[PDB]
Amino acid sequence: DAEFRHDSGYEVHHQKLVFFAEDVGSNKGAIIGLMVGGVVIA
Amino acid sequence: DAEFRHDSGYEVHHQKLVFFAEDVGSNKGAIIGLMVGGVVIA
Amino acid sequence: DAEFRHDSGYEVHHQKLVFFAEDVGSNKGAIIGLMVGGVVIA
Amino acid sequence: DAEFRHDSGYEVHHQKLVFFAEDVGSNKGAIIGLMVGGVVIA
Repeated sequence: DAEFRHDSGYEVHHQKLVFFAEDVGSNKGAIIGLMVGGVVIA
Repeated sequence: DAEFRHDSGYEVHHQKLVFFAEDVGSNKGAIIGLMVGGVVIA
Repeated sequence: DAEFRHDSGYEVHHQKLVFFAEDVGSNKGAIIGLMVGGVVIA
Repeated sequence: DAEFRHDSGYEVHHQKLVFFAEDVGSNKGAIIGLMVGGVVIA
């Protein structure tokens, strides 16, 4: 077989931004942090 | 009628902390603020 | 009908902003999004 | 089975703390809760 199913099942590639600016697989790594804080004064 | 249904339907008053430290209805007022921030480095 | 409405002596505050920086590396960037929402009753 | 698992070259970080102060007024207090969660893949 010589098929390269990228968008299999459903076409998810809507933003060709990654094609426009190219890609290197991973930008060294990946860092994500979520900060949640609530203040209650009463 | 002279009934004072406080916990009507379901008894929600489980914490008598408000009875222990008493209450003044409202502590001048009420202030609530939620801060949400996310960081993505990649 | 307005059952959960004694009055309107409150003020709502909301602010959201996002900041994106690509000056982290040639193939690395950082983006942060901040959303704050608050309600003051007085 | 582990389909969504290429490797485990990541580290998860999580911290939560709450601070309560009643020295705002005789009948007024302020409490703040902070929760931060982050994941680094490298």
